[PDB]
Amino acid sequence: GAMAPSYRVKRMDIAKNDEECVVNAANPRGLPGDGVCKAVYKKWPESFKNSATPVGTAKTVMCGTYPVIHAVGPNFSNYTESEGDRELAAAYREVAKEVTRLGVNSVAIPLLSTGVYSGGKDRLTQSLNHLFTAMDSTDADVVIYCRDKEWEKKISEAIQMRT
Ligand SMILES: [Cl-]
Ligand SMILES: [Cl-]
Ligand SMILES: [Cl-]
Repeated sequence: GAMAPSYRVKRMDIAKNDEECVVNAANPRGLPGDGVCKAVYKKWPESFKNSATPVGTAKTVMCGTYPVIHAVGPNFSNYTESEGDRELAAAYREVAKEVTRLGVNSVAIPLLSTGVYSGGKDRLTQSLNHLFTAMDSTDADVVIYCRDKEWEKKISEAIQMRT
């Protein structure tokens, strides 16, 4: 575990993280994809061997000794709000299991289903709260990665408000 487990947010490419493992915002088929998924494919292409996994699940594949946790959030263009909410919460619970199993002291995480899987909606609060529900019981240092200055502010505000 981390000595004083924390949440932080950084506005940069998750492919350049300083953590002991990464969570990919994966598609169910293990394809190179778009956004976070494409950056992860470019940095850790070896981790996409047999990475295909259903919606609401996480599957870890090693790139050397560096763990890539492929977490499949729902595409809100295909799911109802209620079923999408359930699968988004489930993907994060599976991430918490994997981070625990791996025994890492830190993990780089993106906000699942906030990009091209968002169904054109702002899901910062929804996705972040499911992240907290899952990761709060873990003792890893969590570093959230985003690309927007205003999302960075909102995420930083939500972290600080609970401390
Ligand atoms: Cl960057
Ligand atoms: Cl997404
Ligand atoms: Cl963002």
